[PDB]
Amino acid sequence: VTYFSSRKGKRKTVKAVIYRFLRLHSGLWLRRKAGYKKKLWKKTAARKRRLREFVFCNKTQSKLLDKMTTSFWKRRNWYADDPYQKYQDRTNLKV
Amino acid sequence: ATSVSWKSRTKYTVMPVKMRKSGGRNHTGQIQVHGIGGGHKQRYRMIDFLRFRPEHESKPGPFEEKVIAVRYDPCRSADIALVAGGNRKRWIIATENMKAGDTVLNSDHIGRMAVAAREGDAHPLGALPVGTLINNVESEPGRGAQYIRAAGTCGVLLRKVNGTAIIQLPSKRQMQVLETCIATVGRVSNVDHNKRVIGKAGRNRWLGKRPNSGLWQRKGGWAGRKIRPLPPMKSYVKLP
Amino acid sequence: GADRMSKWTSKRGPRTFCKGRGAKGTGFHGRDGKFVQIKEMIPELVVPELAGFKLKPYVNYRAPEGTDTPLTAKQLFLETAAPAIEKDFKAGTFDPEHLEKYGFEPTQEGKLFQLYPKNFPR
Amino acid sequence: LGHRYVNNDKLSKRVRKVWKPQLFQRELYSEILDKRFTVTVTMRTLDLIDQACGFDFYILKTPKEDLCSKFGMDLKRGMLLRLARQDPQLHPDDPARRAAIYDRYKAFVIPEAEAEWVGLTLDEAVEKQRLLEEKDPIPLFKIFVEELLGQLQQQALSE
Amino acid sequence: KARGNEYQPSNIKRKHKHGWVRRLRTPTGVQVILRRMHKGRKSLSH
Amino acid sequence: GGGVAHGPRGPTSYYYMLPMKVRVQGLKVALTVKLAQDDLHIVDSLELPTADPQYLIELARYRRWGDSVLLVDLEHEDMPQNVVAATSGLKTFNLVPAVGLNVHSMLKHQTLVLTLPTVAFLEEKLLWHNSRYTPLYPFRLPYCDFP
RNA sequence: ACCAAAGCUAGCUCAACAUACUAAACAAAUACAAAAAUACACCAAAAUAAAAUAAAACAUUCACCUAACAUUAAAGUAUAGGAGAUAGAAAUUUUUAUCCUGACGCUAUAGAGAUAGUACCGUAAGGGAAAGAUGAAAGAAUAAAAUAAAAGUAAAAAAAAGCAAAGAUUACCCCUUCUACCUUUUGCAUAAUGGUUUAACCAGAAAAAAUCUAACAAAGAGAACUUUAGCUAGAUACCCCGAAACCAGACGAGCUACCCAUGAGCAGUUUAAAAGAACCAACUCAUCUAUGUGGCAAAAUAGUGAGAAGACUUGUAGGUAGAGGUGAAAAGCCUAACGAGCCUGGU
RNA sequence: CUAGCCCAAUACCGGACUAAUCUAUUGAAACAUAGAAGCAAUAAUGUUAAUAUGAGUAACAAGAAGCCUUUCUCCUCGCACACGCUUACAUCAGUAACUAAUAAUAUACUGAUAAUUAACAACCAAUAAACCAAAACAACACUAAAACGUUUAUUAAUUACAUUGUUAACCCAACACAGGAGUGCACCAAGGAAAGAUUAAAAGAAGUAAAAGGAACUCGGCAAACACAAACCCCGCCUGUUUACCAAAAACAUCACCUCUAGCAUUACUAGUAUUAGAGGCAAUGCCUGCCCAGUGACACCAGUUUAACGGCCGCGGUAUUCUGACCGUGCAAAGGUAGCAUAAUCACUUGUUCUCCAAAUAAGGACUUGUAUGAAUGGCCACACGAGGGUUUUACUGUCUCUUACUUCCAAUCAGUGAAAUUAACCUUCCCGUGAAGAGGCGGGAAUAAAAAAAUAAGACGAGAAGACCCUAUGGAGCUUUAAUUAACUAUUCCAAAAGUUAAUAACUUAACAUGGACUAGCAAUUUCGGUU
Ligand SMILES: Nc1nc2c(ncn2[C@@H]2O[C@H](COP(=O)(O)O)[C@@H](O)[C@H]2O)c(=O)[nH]1
Ligand SMILES: *C(=O)[C@H](CCSC)NC=O
Ligand SMILES: [Mg+2]
Ligand SMILES: [Mg+2]
Ligand SMILES: [Mg+2]
Ligand SMILES: [Mg+2]
Ligand SMILES: [Mg+2]
Ligand SMILES: [Mg+2]
Ligand SMILES: [Mg+2]
Ligand SMILES: [Mg+2]
Ligand SMILES: [Mg+2]
Ligand SMILES: [Mg+2]
Ligand SMILES: [Mg+2]
Ligand SMILES: [Mg+2]
Ligand SMILES: [Mg+2]
Ligand SMILES: [Mg+2]
Ligand SMILES: [Mg+2]
Ligand SMILES: [Mg+2]
Ligand SMILES: [Mg+2]
Ligand SMILES: [Mg+2]
Ligand SMILES: [Mg+2]
Ligand SMILES: [Mg+2]
Ligand SMILES: [Mg+2]
Ligand SMILES: [Mg+2]
Ligand SMILES: [Mg+2]
Ligand SMILES: [Mg+2]
Ligand SMILES: [Mg+2]
Ligand SMILES: [Mg+2]
Ligand SMILES: [Mg+2]
Ligand SMILES: [Mg+2]
Ligand SMILES: [Mg+2]
Ligand SMILES: [Mg+2]
Ligand SMILES: [Mg+2]
Ligand SMILES: [Mg+2]
Ligand SMILES: [Mg+2]
Ligand SMILES: [Mg+2]
Ligand SMILES: [Mg+2]
Ligand SMILES: [Mg+2]
Ligand SMILES: [Mg+2]
Ligand SMILES: [Mg+2]
Ligand SMILES: [Mg+2]
Ligand SMILES: [Mg+2]
Ligand SMILES: [Mg+2]
Ligand SMILES: [Mg+2]
Ligand SMILES: [Mg+2]
Ligand SMILES: [Mg+2]
Ligand SMILES: [Mg+2]
Ligand SMILES: [Mg+2]
Ligand SMILES: [Mg+2]
Ligand SMILES: [Mg+2]
Ligand SMILES: [Mg+2]
Ligand SMILES: [Mg+2]
Ligand SMILES: [Mg+2]
Ligand SMILES: [Mg+2]
Ligand SMILES: [Mg+2]
Ligand SMILES: [Mg+2]
Ligand SMILES: [Mg+2]
Ligand SMILES: [Mg+2]
Ligand SMILES: [Mg+2]
Ligand SMILES: [Mg+2]
Ligand SMILES: [Mg+2]
Ligand SMILES: [Mg+2]
Ligand SMILES: [Mg+2]
Ligand SMILES: [Mg+2]
Ligand SMILES: [Mg+2]
Ligand SMILES: [Mg+2]
Ligand SMILES: [Mg+2]
Ligand SMILES: [Mg+2]
Ligand SMILES: [Mg+2]
Ligand SMILES: [Mg+2]
Ligand SMILES: [Mg+2]
Ligand SMILES: [Mg+2]
Ligand SMILES: [Mg+2]
Ligand SMILES: [Mg+2]
Ligand SMILES: [Mg+2]
Ligand SMILES: [Mg+2]
Ligand SMILES: [Mg+2]
Ligand SMILES: [Mg+2]
Ligand SMILES: [Mg+2]
Ligand SMILES: [Mg+2]
Ligand SMILES: [Mg+2]
Ligand SMILES: [Mg+2]
Ligand SMILES: [Mg+2]
Ligand SMILES: [Mg+2]
Ligand SMILES: [Mg+2]
Ligand SMILES: [Mg+2]
Ligand SMILES: [Mg+2]
Ligand SMILES: [Mg+2]
Ligand SMILES: [Mg+2]
Ligand SMILES: [Mg+2]
Ligand SMILES: [Mg+2]
Ligand SMILES: [Mg+2]
Ligand SMILES: [Mg+2]
Ligand SMILES: [Mg+2]
Ligand SMILES: [Mg+2]
Ligand SMILES: [Mg+2]
Ligand SMILES: [Mg+2]
Ligand SMILES: [Mg+2]
Ligand SMILES: [Mg+2]
Ligand SMILES: [Mg+2]
Ligand SMILES: [Mg+2]
Ligand SMILES: [Mg+2]
Ligand SMILES: [Mg+2]
Ligand SMILES: [Mg+2]
Ligand SMILES: [Mg+2]
Ligand SMILES: [Mg+2]
Ligand SMILES: [Mg+2]
Ligand SMILES: [Mg+2]
Ligand SMILES: [Mg+2]
Ligand SMILES: [Mg+2]
Ligand SMILES: [Mg+2]
Ligand SMILES: [Mg+2]
Ligand SMILES: [Mg+2]
Ligand SMILES: [Mg+2]
Ligand SMILES: [Mg+2]
Ligand SMILES: [Mg+2]
Ligand SMILES: [Mg+2]
Ligand SMILES: [Mg+2]
Ligand SMILES: [Mg+2]
Ligand SMILES: [Mg+2]
Repeated sequence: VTYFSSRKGKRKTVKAVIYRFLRLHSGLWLRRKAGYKKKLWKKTAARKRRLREFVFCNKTQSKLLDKMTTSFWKRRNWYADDPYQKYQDRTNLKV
Repeated sequence: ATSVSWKSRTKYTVMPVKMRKSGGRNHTGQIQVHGIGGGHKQRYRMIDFLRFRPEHESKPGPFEEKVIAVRYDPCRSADIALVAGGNRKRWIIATENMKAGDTVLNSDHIGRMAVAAREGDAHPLGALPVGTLINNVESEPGRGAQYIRAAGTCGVLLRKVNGTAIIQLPSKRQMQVLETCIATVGRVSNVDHNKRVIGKAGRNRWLGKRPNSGLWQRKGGWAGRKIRPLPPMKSYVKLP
Repeated sequence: GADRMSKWTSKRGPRTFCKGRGAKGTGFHGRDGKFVQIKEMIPELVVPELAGFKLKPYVNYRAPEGTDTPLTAKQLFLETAAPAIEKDFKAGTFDPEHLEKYGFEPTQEGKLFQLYPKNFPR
Repeated sequence: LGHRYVNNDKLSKRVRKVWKPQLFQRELYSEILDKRFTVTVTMRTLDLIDQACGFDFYILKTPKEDLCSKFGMDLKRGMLLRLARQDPQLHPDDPARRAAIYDRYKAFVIPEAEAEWVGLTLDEAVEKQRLLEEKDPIPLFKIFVEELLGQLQQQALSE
Repeated sequence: KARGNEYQPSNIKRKHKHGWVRRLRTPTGVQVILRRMHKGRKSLSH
Repeated sequence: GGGVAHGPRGPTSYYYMLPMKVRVQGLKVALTVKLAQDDLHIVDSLELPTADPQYLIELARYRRWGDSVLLVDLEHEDMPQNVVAATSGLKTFNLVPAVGLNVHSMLKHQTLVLTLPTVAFLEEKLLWHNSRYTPLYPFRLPYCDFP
């Protein structure tokens, strides 16, 4: 991670995390299961469904991705016909 | 710094000129040829290799010169001979039996009858018999005897076809040239030059040969008895 | 090591290094190796006659000085040529093409002591 | 002068490469200057000449930034000066041929005040300006004589 | 054998190797003189 | 003779801007404490009989204003020459226009003196931020009700 | 009581403005071997930056890296990437004239290296210092006053026993008790490291997310953004020294390796011999031993040895320069450290 | 129990205070509230400066007397020039201190004043022609073929005195350094002084002499000696060269013999031309160099040829009573190690066995010899001469030794002057046993114990010196080699395109010098790397 750039002096972001991850506005990160396209003839339908299912990240990985991304990717996006707009918020979280 | 050559002498002279040796160093100063340097001080005796060279252009006919002395030359392995004709003398490469007080002929005339080949005589290849031993042969008419000069070495005339003479060099290679190329008859002096025995490692230093390197090098594929066929005949005639 | 700050004179070199000390040349080298000195190259000191010269190296202390008036080209012209040219123009014979009568020199290469090339040392 | 990837693969080695043009020693004839120059030209030069339909046409049309040749700029300057001066030394025995040659290049006629400054570099231009402005210092005698004449004329007219 | 005396003085070699003319006859020696002038050396050459 | 390990590095600019409402509230608090501590005096037109600074000195000593006095006028060019010449020779008596009022100077000077137009101007300038919008563009640009 | 200690100045540093930018001196001599008045010429040259580093390796890649477009945003966005490390725009937006310029910069181990690029060290490129303190008056030195405070000594050497001290004691020791300190370790009195001592210098630095405090609050921010209590401001944080190395450009063959010119030496004896013969001087090498080992010497002395008309020693001058030169190959020598010189820069 | 301020600590984490500076406001016998930092040193073989220990220790010097610079006692590198240093040279004066490693005073410090005078040396003609015939007492010759010159013709300002180097005790080595230094003269007619003054301990260095023995010492006869001789092997033919600074050799080179590569011109080779010139191997000479092109190279662009090219030259079993195997069976190879020598400088077994040498030998020499790992130009066998090469004998000789001793000089000790170095946490710095980070002056249990010098010996302080060079680790290097992985530039091939062109009624064909783009085969080479547990 480049904490201080050379041109603008700003903090940069890694593009791998934005290529293979998705941040919901509530702080959660969404990802794909590793190996969901490799050797599908060798795996059971239940395992294939487990691989095709999306998954969340835990607190340490989420904080790592927040450190590796800038503030532009932590904004509120109002997309037209966004499937994850219902998941952008959190409800009934009694902490 | 770049050095200048010692060969800055345009006027031909019979007196020996001093020459500056250089051991393998090019004009830059770096070694180009290894094993050269530190010989005996030598002078240079300018040799006239264009044998048929008349004094004045008014009489371009054949001419006869007289041998004054056959002397030793440290620059080449052969012996030199001073020949005088008219108002000038010149150094030539003496033949095997050329002694003081001989007459040498220099001719450029070719006739239907072959001439009797003596030793000091120099006729074009088209006028010599078919089995004549020759030396100081030429490549082009008037170019100069670049070929056979070494002591004892001599080539042989093989045949003359279509006004072109074929000779055979000491390397057993055939050389085709025009028949108007002048050539001296006989063998070059000092026929016993190959039989000389360097008595010690100091005679090589006298001659100016530095010792070989001490690095041991393993032989490669180049080594071994390569029985290669004789290369084709080297022709110098320009066929249009 | 050797010294670099000291001056490089003729005393500090080999026998083949003989550099002059600043004197001017007085001739050339002849035939048999000797030096031929030319009498035209040696400076001829032109000394005047100081017999009846009533002037001393010092002046009277009570003698007054003068205000500094450095002599200029305009002042010299006004002193040597302005009266002559003025009289000539008043008489009506002024010739702008010929100015040699007033002291002007067209080309310096004619006379002995020229001013721009400075042929004379002193 | 640049770099290249061997085997045309990015992940392979990077190697410095110098691409050079194919030079040719050709003889080109000019109509305005009437001389055959043995010049080292390229196939692109010959193609530009054939496209401009003439050596002089190509020289007069392609500017300095497209010529990139001091010799080409000198040729252009020479032919421009010749066109601006109407040089009779082109064909002293053929005035009709000279006029016919000068007519077909009428589109590039530049006056003399600018025809002698096109094929010059900065150093050459400064040298030319110095040679033009090189004037010997006039003696102060002349200036003082002029001043005195002015004062005398003033005193003569004020009476 | 014994070292330390590697400097044998000779004015000809000195002035021919590190002289003013030797420095000025090459573009690199001119750069040497320019560097010494920029530093302000009292002696630019031998 | 070596370098410094960390040391000071180049010209350092200690620059930051407090929020505008925070600065306005600071001005308000300065005025309020100056009034509540009996150290604020309202005058009229800031007129003086003479240009004698000793006159102002004796007047402040008689009125028990204190050692330091800051007189705030409405405008700069509208200042009377009498008070101008009286304050140009004094140190503890400082004359400032209305746009030059600041918390630092108000705390430095023991007594504050305000004219009636200056009081009106300060009130109008300070009360505007209590019911204003956030600047869409800088207030130097044309707004609907703002100059 | 000596040694000593303390000054406040010389001057520097960072910016602003600015004429618009190679200061002054240039009588003569100065690119002959610089400072040498004076003879028929030659003069000039360009061809990409590399690597040290990061990718915890290293092969594609690795911002700045001696090339102008500045500022507010877009935006660290699109994009480019062993799609890894990292790199990174643009379209489009904002920027009101002059003075108000000095210092919460240093005070002689600091601030420029500087009293100076000078002494000095190197053949050269190059490296590069330290050193000042009275007073109004020293044209007031039978000269006057403040500290007499570091380590080191003197005044004044020591008396059984012991990490040197503490508990104490009428009493210095005598009695009793405690295995120096940092660092590194499972564990050090450890006989594991470091330090004679004194003085002066010498080593934690960044605000993404967070906590605290405060302003305003569905809105906050003095323009561009963030917002389902949020927005703005402030305060809280991340050292020093050290390689062998790598690359680029200069400077080095006055030592040494080898060559090119130009010179010089070899006396006596045996030999038809100047025979790469023999004995042995000058001379040149350095076999063995003993001294020396911070020495006379960063390679020497003494004795003893080998060659000694030659492939011999040696003077002067020139050439070959490091991705190289040279080498009767010892991976030798190339200015006292050469499996590849030294200096500068990258750093 | 009596009072309280009411419970230990390494890495990391949290908090409250706070020394000294600067700034904004207080204060004015030196402070308070805030804001800032070049904000705090018992520790980096830390940097600079000064001080101690070692230590007044190591080390350093001037021949004698005298009437004071005159005579005696000794050793003999002196004079000049070239190169180099620049005044250090000369006269007078002073030296408390600075230079002499100490004084006296002075060529070496200080100040003033003077000096090196050209005949010697430096700078000191070109353009053409006649000119082959060495220097070495040069008469005349040898081979390695050899620097050094006149004359003739055309122009060479023409006229005293030009300019420059002239000292020295000196240069290069940090030094007033036992070192390094070219040339011509002589070996003294010129240069100098080994001892500052005493005593005569040890140990150390140098020398001389030594009864009887004469290598018995020792790895070795190293060193020394009244000796300074004769032989035998190994390795190199020989002279010679090499790791400046631990190896001079058996290493390299070498004459000779063999291989390859080249038919040719204006800067090497070469002003040469195959009896020549380069790239190499091995080593004079003598006898020889046996078989193999299977693999890898090189020519041949495929076959095919090449080993004095890189390199290789065999198993298993039985056989002539009892030991071997002339012989045979079978199998693989490209050939299956030939001649020679052989326990060697040749893996181990090995101190192989045997004879000579000695009283005794793992030493030396001669023989036997599969050396299953010798071997024939990466050369094999003998031989002359040679070698500071490595071993072995015979006398001679001797302090090497049995077995040391005596005396001198330098050292040494005292006196006088001057005066360093590594080292050092602080020491008020014993022995034994035990314990303990596993070897104690410091701990435990006991013994010993007035305090300080001076001279000796080195058992310990795991003594000093050099951030172990051996070993390992590092995703640290560098040199070298390639059958490591990616492949540049350059040099040699070849091909295509480009360019120039030529033939015929769209086709075929050639490239002197350069020379551009893209491919191919090789040299020269470039970048990088060498998984981990053990
Ligand atoms: N890893 C670890 N090291 C410890 C711990 N306690 C002490 N140490 C280590 O032990 C050493 C100090 O020993 P202590 O002071 O604990 O006796 C240090 O190296 C310290 O880091 C622990 O709990 N964990
Ligand atoms: C071996 O024990 C070692 C020898 C190293 S020399 C190559 N000695 C000391 O470390
Ligand atoms: Mg020859
Ligand atoms: Mg000959
Ligand atoms: Mg050979
Ligand atoms: Mg060899
Ligand atoms: Mg110097
Ligand atoms: Mg001289
Ligand atoms: Mg001299
Ligand atoms: Mg004269
Ligand atoms: Mg030196
Ligand atoms: Mg500093
Ligand atoms: Mg890396
Ligand atoms: Mg790292
Ligand atoms: Mg590595
Ligand atoms: Mg690395
Ligand atoms: Mg880079
Ligand atoms: Mg891609
Ligand atoms: Mg990776
Ligand atoms: Mg300073
Ligand atoms: Mg300094
Ligand atoms: Mg004290
Ligand atoms: Mg006690
Ligand atoms: Mg341990
Ligand atoms: Mg221990
Ligand atoms: Mg310790
Ligand atoms: Mg350790
Ligand atoms: Mg430590
Ligand atoms: Mg220590
Ligand atoms: Mg933040
Ligand atoms: Mg690299
Ligand atoms: Mg030399
Ligand atoms: Mg002799
Ligand atoms: Mg001899
Ligand atoms: Mg000796
Ligand atoms: Mg002896
Ligand atoms: Mg001797
Ligand atoms: Mg001898
Ligand atoms: Mg001998
Ligand atoms: Mg040289
Ligand atoms: Mg390399
Ligand atoms: Mg090399
Ligand atoms: Mg070797
Ligand atoms: Mg080796
Ligand atoms: Mg060196
Ligand atoms: Mg308790
Ligand atoms: Mg606790
Ligand atoms: Mg404070
Ligand atoms: Mg600090
Ligand atoms: Mg301290
Ligand atoms: Mg140490
Ligand atoms: Mg120490
Ligand atoms: Mg310290
Ligand atoms: Mg002392
Ligand atoms: Mg003493
Ligand atoms: Mg002692
Ligand atoms: Mg002593
Ligand atoms: Mg000197
Ligand atoms: Mg003294
Ligand atoms: Mg003196
Ligand atoms: Mg003299
Ligand atoms: Mg004595
Ligand atoms: Mg003496
Ligand atoms: Mg003495
Ligand atoms: Mg003794
Ligand atoms: Mg003795
Ligand atoms: Mg004796
Ligand atoms: Mg005896
Ligand atoms: Mg014995
Ligand atoms: Mg014994
Ligand atoms: Mg001996
Ligand atoms: Mg003997
Ligand atoms: Mg004997
Ligand atoms: Mg030998
Ligand atoms: Mg022989
Ligand atoms: Mg040699
Ligand atoms: Mg050695
Ligand atoms: Mg040697
Ligand atoms: Mg030796
Ligand atoms: Mg030897
Ligand atoms: Mg050999
Ligand atoms: Mg033979
Ligand atoms: Mg061999
Ligand atoms: Mg042989
Ligand atoms: Mg064979
Ligand atoms: Mg084959
Ligand atoms: Mg085959
Ligand atoms: Mg035998
Ligand atoms: Mg064996
Ligand atoms: Mg024995
Ligand atoms: Mg074998
Ligand atoms: Mg063998
Ligand atoms: Mg072989
Ligand atoms: Mg021998
Ligand atoms: Mg020898
Ligand atoms: Mg030997
Ligand atoms: Mg005795
Ligand atoms: Mg004690
Ligand atoms: Mg313990
Ligand atoms: Mg331990
Ligand atoms: Mg014990
Ligand atoms: Mg005890
Ligand atoms: Mg005890
Ligand atoms: Mg007991
Ligand atoms: Mg001891
Ligand atoms: Mg001792
Ligand atoms: Mg101890
Ligand atoms: Mg020990
Ligand atoms: Mg030790
Ligand atoms: Mg270590
Ligand atoms: Mg070691
Ligand atoms: Mg090792
Ligand atoms: Mg690792
Ligand atoms: Mg690396
Ligand atoms: Mg490969
Ligand atoms: Mg790379
Ligand atoms: Mg490598
Ligand atoms: Mg490994
Ligand atoms: Mg391992
Ligand atoms: Mg193991």
